[PDB]
Amino acid sequence: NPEFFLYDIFLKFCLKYIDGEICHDLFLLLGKYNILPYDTSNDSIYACTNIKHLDFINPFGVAAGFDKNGVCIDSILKLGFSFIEIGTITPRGQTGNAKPRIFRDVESRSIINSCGFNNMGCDKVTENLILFRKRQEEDKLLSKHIVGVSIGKNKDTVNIVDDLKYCINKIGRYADYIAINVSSPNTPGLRDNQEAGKLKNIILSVKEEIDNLEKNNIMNDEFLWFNTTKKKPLVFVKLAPDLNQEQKKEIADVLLETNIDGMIISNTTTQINDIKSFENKKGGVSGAKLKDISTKFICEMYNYTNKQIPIIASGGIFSGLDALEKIEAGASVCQLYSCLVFNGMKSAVQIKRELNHLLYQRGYYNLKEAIGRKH
Ligand SMILES: Cc1cc2nc3c(=O)[nH]c(=O)nc-3n(C[C@H](O)[C@H](O)[C@H](O)COP(=O)(O)O)c2cc1C
Ligand SMILES: Cc1c(Cc2ccc(C(F)(F)F)cc2F)c[nH]c1C(=O)NC1CC1
Ligand SMILES: O=C(O)c1cc(=O)[nH]c(=O)[nH]1
Repeated sequence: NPEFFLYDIFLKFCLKYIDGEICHDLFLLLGKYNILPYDTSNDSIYACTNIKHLDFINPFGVAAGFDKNGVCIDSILKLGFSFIEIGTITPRGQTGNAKPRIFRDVESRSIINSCGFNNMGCDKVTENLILFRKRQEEDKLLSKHIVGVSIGKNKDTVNIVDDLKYCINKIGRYADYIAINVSSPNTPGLRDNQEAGKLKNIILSVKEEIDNLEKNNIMNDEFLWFNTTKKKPLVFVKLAPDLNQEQKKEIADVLLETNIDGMIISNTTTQINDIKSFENKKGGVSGAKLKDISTKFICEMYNYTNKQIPIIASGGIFSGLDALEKIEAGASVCQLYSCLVFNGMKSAVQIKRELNHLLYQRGYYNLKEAIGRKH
């Protein structure tokens, strides 16, 4: 497309000269005024996938932390993605850590960030999602796109459960699934909630609050769940890769005891010490160097959960083959972040063709029969 052409020239200018967070907020602004390209094509019926009743028109979505406040959900989705995870959000708005907090190394296609959950807060983001849901009713191109909401806690909050429950009562009606963020490295002590006993109490409290949404309601299903599924939101949990194997196995059992709807693998890592551009900086590392660690973590959890917990893959997915390794290792869907940063408007259209081609040469009849094949 001609529209894809000029955006790649702008993109190459931005990654060379412009501050990373400025670039990001510029992307978001172009999305806010709806001047990004559209992918209007029908997605291959053979690359469609699902997690329980969530029907993804294609296997690629945008990961959390891209549209933290839900200011341009439509525009990002219309680039060719099947779903987006907005957030992570907190009950109260907060500025996050001191800038600059985002750095890119183009050479290794890697990002490091210490944002610290900068977001406008649950109430404002809830308004934003409601406006999207009203536009979704009236827009032909949005009718099957899924929107999940990643939720966390404010910096100074001590009871994470109090924060999670607040967000659910606010925004749960408008969400297709809820992602519990216990894996951010940039909010002190958050990843300590991954410990098995703590995680279990969190999951059950979240599920309890989602069930109580529908229990003082007087209106029909259609008018309570103002989302895409027309159902209560599923519950996923997003894990960090920096865990040991007995932590992984005890988490794995909590996810089955809780009957959690899915698992997002993985968040950023702190164990990448080999990028010179980054050797003084704070935060969690995204991108290509995170790929091999994520796929490994997927295989381990698919195994330790006896493949009863669907997986959403996150970590260094840039190519159709990258996606296929996530799928063969056990994932049903794939989330993109770094790919967008470094490849631009084209990421969805391109990666969908690559995996479409790759699924045929491998001899898979459709995507779903590739899930967990490495095992
Ligand atoms: C700037 C930035 C902000 C992020 N914010 C969030 C967030 O708010 N919540 C979350 O769960 N993950 C967040 N992430 C992690 C990504 O969603 C994703 O899991 C990670 O970047 C790995 O994907 P990738 O290698 O394809 O980039 C953020 C990542 C970056 C780089
Ligand atoms: C580079 C990038 C993009 C793509 C992008 C941005 C601007 C423009 C244009 F110049 F056209 F405005 C075109 C584009 F393709 C989204 N986000 C980021 C980013 O750096 N995010 C920070 C690292 C975490
Ligand atoms: O907002 C952040 O700082 C953040 C959250 C998260 O979950 N992962 C990440 O890398 N950064």
